Amino acid sequence: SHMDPVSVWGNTPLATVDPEIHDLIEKEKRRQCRGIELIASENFTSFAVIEALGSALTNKYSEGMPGNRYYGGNEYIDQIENLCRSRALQAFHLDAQSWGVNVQPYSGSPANFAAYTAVLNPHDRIMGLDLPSGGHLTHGYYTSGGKKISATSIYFESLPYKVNSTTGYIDYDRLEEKALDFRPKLIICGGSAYPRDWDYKRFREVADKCGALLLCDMAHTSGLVAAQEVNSPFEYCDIVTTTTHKSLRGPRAGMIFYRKGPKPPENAVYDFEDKINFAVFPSLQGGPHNHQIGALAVALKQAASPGFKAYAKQVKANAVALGKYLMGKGYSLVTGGTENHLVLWDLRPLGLTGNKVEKLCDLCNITVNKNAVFGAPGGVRIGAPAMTSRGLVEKDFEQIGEFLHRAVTLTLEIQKEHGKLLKDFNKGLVNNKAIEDLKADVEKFSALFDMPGFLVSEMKYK
Amino acid sequence: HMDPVSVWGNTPLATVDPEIHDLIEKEKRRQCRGIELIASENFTSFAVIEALGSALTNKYSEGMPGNRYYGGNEYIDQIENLCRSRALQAFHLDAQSWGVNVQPYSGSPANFAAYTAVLNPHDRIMGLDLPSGGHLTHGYYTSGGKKISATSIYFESLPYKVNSTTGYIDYDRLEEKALDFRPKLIICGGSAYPRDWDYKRFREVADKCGALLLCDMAHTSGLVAAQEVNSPFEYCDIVTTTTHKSLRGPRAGMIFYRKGPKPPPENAVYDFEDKINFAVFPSLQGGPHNHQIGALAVALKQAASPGFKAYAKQVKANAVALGKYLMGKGYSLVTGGTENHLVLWDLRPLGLTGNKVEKLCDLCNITVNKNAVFGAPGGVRIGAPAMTSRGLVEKDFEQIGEFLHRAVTLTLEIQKEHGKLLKDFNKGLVNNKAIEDLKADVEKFSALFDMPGFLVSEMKYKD
Amino acid sequence: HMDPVSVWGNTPLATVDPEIHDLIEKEKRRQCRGIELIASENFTSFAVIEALGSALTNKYSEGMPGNRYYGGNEYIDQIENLCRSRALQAFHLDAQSWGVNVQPYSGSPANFAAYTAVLNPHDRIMGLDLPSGGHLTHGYYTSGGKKISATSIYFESLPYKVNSTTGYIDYDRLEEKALDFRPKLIICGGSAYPRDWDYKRFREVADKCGALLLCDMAHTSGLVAAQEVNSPFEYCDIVTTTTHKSLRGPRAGMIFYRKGPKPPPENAVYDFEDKINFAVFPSLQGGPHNHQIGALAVALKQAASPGFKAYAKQVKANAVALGKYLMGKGYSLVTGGTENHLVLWDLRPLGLTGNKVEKLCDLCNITVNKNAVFGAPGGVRIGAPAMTSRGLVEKDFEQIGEFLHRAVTLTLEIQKEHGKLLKDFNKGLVNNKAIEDLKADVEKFSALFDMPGFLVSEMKYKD
Amino acid sequence: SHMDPVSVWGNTPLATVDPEIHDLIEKEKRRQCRGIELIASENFTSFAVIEALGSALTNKYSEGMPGNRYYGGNEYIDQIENLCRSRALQAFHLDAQSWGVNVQPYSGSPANFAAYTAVLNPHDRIMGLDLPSGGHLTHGYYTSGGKKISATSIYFESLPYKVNSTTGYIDYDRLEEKALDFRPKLIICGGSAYPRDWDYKRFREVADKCGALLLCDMAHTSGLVAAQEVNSPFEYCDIVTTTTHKSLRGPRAGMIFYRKGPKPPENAVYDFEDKINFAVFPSLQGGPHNHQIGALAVALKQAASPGFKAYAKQVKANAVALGKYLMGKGYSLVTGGTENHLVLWDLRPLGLTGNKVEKLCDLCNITVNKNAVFGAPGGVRIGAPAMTSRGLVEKDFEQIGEFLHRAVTLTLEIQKEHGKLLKDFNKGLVNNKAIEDLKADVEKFSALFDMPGFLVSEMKYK
Ligand SMILES: Cc1ncc(COP(=O)(O)O)c(CNCC(=O)O)c1O
Ligand SMILES: Cc1ncc(COP(=O)(O)O)c(CNCC(=O)O)c1O
Ligand SMILES: Cc1ncc(COP(=O)(O)O)c(CNCC(=O)O)c1O
Ligand SMILES: Cc1ncc(COP(=O)(O)O)c(CNCC(=O)O)c1O
Repeated sequence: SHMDPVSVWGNTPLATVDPEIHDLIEKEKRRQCRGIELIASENFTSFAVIEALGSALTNKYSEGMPGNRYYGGNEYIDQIENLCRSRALQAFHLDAQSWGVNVQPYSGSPANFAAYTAVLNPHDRIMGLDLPSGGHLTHGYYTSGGKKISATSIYFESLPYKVNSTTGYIDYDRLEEKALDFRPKLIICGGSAYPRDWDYKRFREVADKCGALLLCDMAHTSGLVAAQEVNSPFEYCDIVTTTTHKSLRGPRAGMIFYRKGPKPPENAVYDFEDKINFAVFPSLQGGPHNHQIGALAVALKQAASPGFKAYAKQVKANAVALGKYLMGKGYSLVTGGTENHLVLWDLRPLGLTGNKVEKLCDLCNITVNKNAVFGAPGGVRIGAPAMTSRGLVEKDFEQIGEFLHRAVTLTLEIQKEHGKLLKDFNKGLVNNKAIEDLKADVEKFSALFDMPGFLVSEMKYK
Repeated sequence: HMDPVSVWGNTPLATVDPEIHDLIEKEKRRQCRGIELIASENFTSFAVIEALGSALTNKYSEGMPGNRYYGGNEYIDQIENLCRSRALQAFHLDAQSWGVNVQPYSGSPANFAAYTAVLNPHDRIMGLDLPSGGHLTHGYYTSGGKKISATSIYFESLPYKVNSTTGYIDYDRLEEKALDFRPKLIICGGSAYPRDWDYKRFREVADKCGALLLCDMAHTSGLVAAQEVNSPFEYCDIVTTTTHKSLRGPRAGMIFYRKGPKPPPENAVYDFEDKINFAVFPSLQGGPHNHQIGALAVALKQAASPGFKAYAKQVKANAVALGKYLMGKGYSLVTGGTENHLVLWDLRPLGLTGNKVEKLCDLCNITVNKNAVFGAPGGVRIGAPAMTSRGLVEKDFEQIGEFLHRAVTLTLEIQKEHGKLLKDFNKGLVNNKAIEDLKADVEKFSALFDMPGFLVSEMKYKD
Repeated sequence: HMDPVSVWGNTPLATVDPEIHDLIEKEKRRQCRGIELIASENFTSFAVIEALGSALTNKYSEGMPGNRYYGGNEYIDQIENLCRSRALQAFHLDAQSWGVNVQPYSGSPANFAAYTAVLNPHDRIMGLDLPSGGHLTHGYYTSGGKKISATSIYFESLPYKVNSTTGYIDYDRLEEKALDFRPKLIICGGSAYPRDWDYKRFREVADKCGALLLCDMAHTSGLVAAQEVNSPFEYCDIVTTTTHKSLRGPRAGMIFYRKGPKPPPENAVYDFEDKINFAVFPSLQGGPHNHQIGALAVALKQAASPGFKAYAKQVKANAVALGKYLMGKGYSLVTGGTENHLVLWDLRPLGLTGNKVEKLCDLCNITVNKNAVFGAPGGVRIGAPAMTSRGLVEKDFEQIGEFLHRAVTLTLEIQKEHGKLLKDFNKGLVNNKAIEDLKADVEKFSALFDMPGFLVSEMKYKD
Repeated sequence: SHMDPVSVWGNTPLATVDPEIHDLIEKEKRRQCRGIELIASENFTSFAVIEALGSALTNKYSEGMPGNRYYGGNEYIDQIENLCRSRALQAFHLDAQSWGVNVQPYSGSPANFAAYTAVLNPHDRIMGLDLPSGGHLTHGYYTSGGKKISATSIYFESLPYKVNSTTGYIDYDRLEEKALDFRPKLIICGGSAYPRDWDYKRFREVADKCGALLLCDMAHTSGLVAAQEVNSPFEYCDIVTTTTHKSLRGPRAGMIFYRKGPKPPENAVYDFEDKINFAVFPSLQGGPHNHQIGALAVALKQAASPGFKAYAKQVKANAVALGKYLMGKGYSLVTGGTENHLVLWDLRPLGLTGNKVEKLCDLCNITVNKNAVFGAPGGVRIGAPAMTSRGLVEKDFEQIGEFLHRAVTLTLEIQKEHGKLLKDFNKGLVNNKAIEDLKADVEKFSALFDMPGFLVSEMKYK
């Protein structure tokens, strides 16, 4: 036989090497810019971030840390990771004498589990926001039947705290009481579907009374934190973890911030740095994904610009404006508003489940996600970061609410005519002219705005 | 006021971030103007890189194709389904007997997800000892008892070793340890083992002691796909792998698992699929990195080509030719040869440590890595995949051996002139004309070959 | 030369070891010349003591009757079989529905053996909080998170509490915690709880959350045998107990477990017997203490007599009469009374701590113990079994309350005169004529009654 | 109704209160003095020990330690426990500045598990002598199938070391190699059926090379240790646990010895005392069994007498003399002799199992126990302490060997005539005149010697 020439296999563009995958990426590109993307955890990152993500940085193995690698060839990888770490501190206004950061986690879930491994022993106790109350899997999750779902609940001992059953706010009194009975070694704040800000000072007061470490998972609001538009968890938390692909508008990666230097009121100093770095490598991960680190460095510089602070301001205002429109139609929002990037829409007063609204919205190129509410999820979660990154403002998000209003009206019209069971409901989705009209208006409205990451003019499917 | 989308979102990297753009360009030159001999490294294709840097990074798709948590996944599902079916085809697996999860972020997440699926916390694991060629994720604790690897933190690990004299895996001591220790899981595969694995013997040991058998084929997965080494799928219950080494894809992981009827209690069937998929999500990971999955799908298509089988053949032949050249100069290789992509070079007969040779080689743009040998590591590990991907053949790898020979000769001259201690050795690296002469010859030799992934002609830093 | 058997082996203790003989004689006088109010203490019979000190201590008999590891157990087997059948008869249990293991060395080994039988390491357990009246073996960790009890070291425990105002068990907060925490095992029973237990409600909570239900009836086992309190066998899967408290036997433990068909998946039967017996031996214990088993068999026969049911009735009536007397003086009892063998005396309304009252009472040969109350413990626990075994009735226990009243009065006089701090309090104990006067009145009152276990007439230290 | 008077229920002798149990104790008393007791773990303790064991000390609750109890009334209990501890140190020639002891363990298995809990965390690694090689359950045991039997193997991670497959001695080279692969936190020496002395110095050399603590379980030879007739484990071990009812000839209890004071070649001191005491109480046990502690104090004083050192010398000589007689008949002993209180008799060369010899011996009032040998146990374990306590010397133990020789001859005669299967073998035990003749000669021989603990003249069944 004969080996392929480098020019054939190694330099030929994707559109020629693999038409199938190229065609599917092009279809996904159109889907992203011809619908309304309301997944609260999604964003549209920049072309610059994407160019660093798709680069020769993927070829380099660089196990270890800058200045203490396991092998050579890391002269420029070290500068990239050092730039990424220093830019990570600048984006969140942290002094390098009081804070450090590890930028090697592959994603948010590796970042959280590495933080747990660093400061906790197996079976140590952890408290996190309950999933039906707005928490995340990695904060601990086991079912009513006792089945341990999350790895946090498998390798550690978790116990959730809940929001108030009626107001929807975090019950800080019941949080403190459970923390005193349970005595966790680590308390986690932050969540995935909580529509209000966090009282980190009260969390610090509870952690000090029970003797726990305080960690904040700011994955969802990290972009708002960098722009100083929400409460800063660094004022009170020992460790802060985050994703970088949500409101921060970067690549899919994770970071772990940790305190260093003198402790607040012997002459004790913090002992997190070595534990956190060792937990990431050599304990849990292998070689870093340097293409993610380089792309993250780009995203962190953009997050420090004045234009980004205006983006975070706009995300909050769009979420509020959208929430005001929905409540003006009589709809119920958890806590009756929002202070961040998302709204949590209670659908139980309409006799609807999140599944039905999400399915019909998806048929209209409106991507939301069903989400549990306090108490077959009875709500949908709606986020503003992604569509705001396309340039939408308050008036545009009121139009989104109008589309959502039309979609729920069609959901109720279908349910009233065919039935409450899924098999009955599905009958109304086949050959529905009103759905096809709603999708047409979404598509035309979505095409009105720009799209970052790629050029619509160069798209395959226009 | 918000920035216009065209300004922040569509502007090329070279304008948005000159600092990072310049550093990527410098790393591009380093990759194509030196000799890359890290056995775990490769140079992937531009096609893989174009899929890696694409709008697929924007999509959240928690769950599995056909079983997602939310919508918008019409095209993501087809990409992951294509990736899974191409993974089975690339390794010649029947879909009724094998399944695969392609969501692991990397190789270490892939191994820990497999452990979580089939093991309870503190269950016992046996893996190849690190000084014998093993990997961290197979278990590692220090002399003091400090648990380094997460495998040794959340599970109970015990290593097995190569034969103290031959350097081959001691299958007799493996079986003896397996019966004393009674592991629930035995791991085969390694990072610096220069021979093939007897998976049939591992199955005999696993059946005698009652353990599951997992193979971590990360390093030789490309050779396995091309059927140039023994296939672990013939005997192992689970096969994990990276996709960025000899497979020449993006940085990702996969978990292969058996399906269907068991081989001779009743008509029992395998029970791995649901446990493995659940362990990846929702247990350990969050949303998959769909840009990795799409790039992996491209890599798996390329791995099924006739050109890739010829590449795997060439990697093996280059490793032999390099090893044959080194032994002709009197140097010592562990097991006295190789049957895969790498050679393990024993430096103790020369009175050298792996640290010194690696440091001087790096000053000449020759990237190797110090590596423990059976027993301050006394060896260096050298791999053929990366330079073979640039088009080098046997004669070119014999010149690489000449460069290595020159480097070790300079290392001994420094040690004889300044001393055996590292601080003494460093004195010989300051303003060394012979090192700078070797660096110049490496650069000129490296510039002779093509480079996948990007165009050398469009590089920022020329010559 | 070896000593003759008659010299070392047959000589009485009074000659072999005068030092220890003298100390036992002094302890004999202390036991019958003071007021013993430790709720967990009793005075067992001479018959029990004769079996306890017998040649049964010489026999090794690892295993179970009819399933031993070696021979010579013809008579040991009959003794253990008698002990087991008498254990079921004493608590009115059908042998087809209940079994019992009588080999635990004490109560704490009995509880930990039950945990080992039905739980895996780190499984979750709920037990009565120590400040609410619980016991160490039900789980205990400090404010700092330090795991004190072995139950909290090898398992994951979480306490439930009494109502903050009434002092009764908060069954609503119990169920709420059981659903959040999801324990595999819920423990009922306690050491200082002055009311009866609603085992039916515990069964409803255990069934709703999916837990096993165990009762530790150590303190009230004598009252249970005489059917003077609620029976935990009606609702619990497992019942553990000591045998030296209200049961008035030797220091040993037992584990009762359900057998036979389950109450309404299929025709399921209980699976406790083999797990519990295996947990005791060979898992946790070695050879049983057959002298304890023989003495226990004697105690269980005595516990089945009509005289024992009258003793249990009297213990309850004495506790009420003592508590009624204390409340007539204005003192505060937790839950304002009792339904069992003890009273829990709240001293915080008097501005006193349990430590001070216990110290002054001990100087007067009145043995109580400081005990936490809901919330430097602010209470003392007082029990009726021991003094009731000496023949005291209600009028005699009202005199005991008068002694306690005098003791607390002296405690307050010292605190008012010297101070609230412990170092201040100690100043009032030096050469206190009122304390010495109270001690004299306790001695004269204590000498009025008989004493089981030994003959007061043959004591070494008379008067 | 009416309560029983104290004189009736509380002062009446056992023979009247419970004739059934009294009759069974009397039958057990005769069985003990009219047969040959060769269970290596059994002894006959003194009447003085028994009088302290059966005393009013059983009525006292005394949770805690002397000088730091939880409640009052402990003036005399404290003196008894303090006497017991100081006598424990004297019996083993320990300086109180270098060694402490806790005398509260209920038995040997509680003593070992309390020591493990004190110095180890759950799932820490332990190495102990394999059961087929002469080890004990509490040192760790899991089956070939992987079933975890011992609580040591359930709550900790155990791995056994073995004797040499041919010589029967401990393989110290393979011990060191396994310790270096496995890296235990605790190494246990001592065993239940090992017929030779221990090289504690080599055990210390292995423990120091791998970084482990060294514990000796001297339960079986504790009497020989007190009399300084075998190697002392205190010279090299960090912790020493023991029972008190075997060769020490005391009550059924346990003790934990631990090092204190300056360490051997900073100015570090030992940290065992607080950990060991806390593990016993409040961690694992409740109130001490003060009747056991008082009886133990008596036994420890007797163990310090010159008569006891002569007893330990005689136990060793009786075991050797018995072993010499058996080997003179062609029988096989593990390691071909003994250096302590027992012999391990290999029955496989005779085509016999331990079950058959033990069953036939038991029918002749000869109590041995089947015991695994290196490799359906193929051996029997025979001990000298109990019969030596009755005054038997070398000539008497050669008569025991003659009885054992006759018993095995009858076992082979039965097996040759009826078969190797248990059902075949049992046929030869029914109405066997030779067995009844052997039992008659054992009974007459056993009646020739005295019996401690009780007066044969006062027995019920003579
Ligand atoms: C055999 C093996 N398995 C798993 C991994 C982990 O892969 P990730 O870095 O993607 O987590 C490695 C990395 N081996 C790196 C080397 O030999 O240089 C490996 O060699
Ligand atoms: C608060 C939080 N933390 C961690 C993660 C995990 O991130 P990765 O998927 O990169 O592992 C998520 C994902 N949240 C997904 C969602 O809300 O839709 C999250 O919401
Ligand atoms: C060495 C050793 N250690 C501890 C124990 C346990 O002692 P207790 O039974 O008191 O728990 C034994 C019992 N050995 C019993 C035998 O060899 O027959 C033992 O032999
Ligand atoms: C309810 C309960 N359970 C178990 C135990 C332990 O029993 P042992 O001491 O035999 O291990 C106790 C001791 N309670 C002691 C007291 O209340 O004073 C107890 O009160």
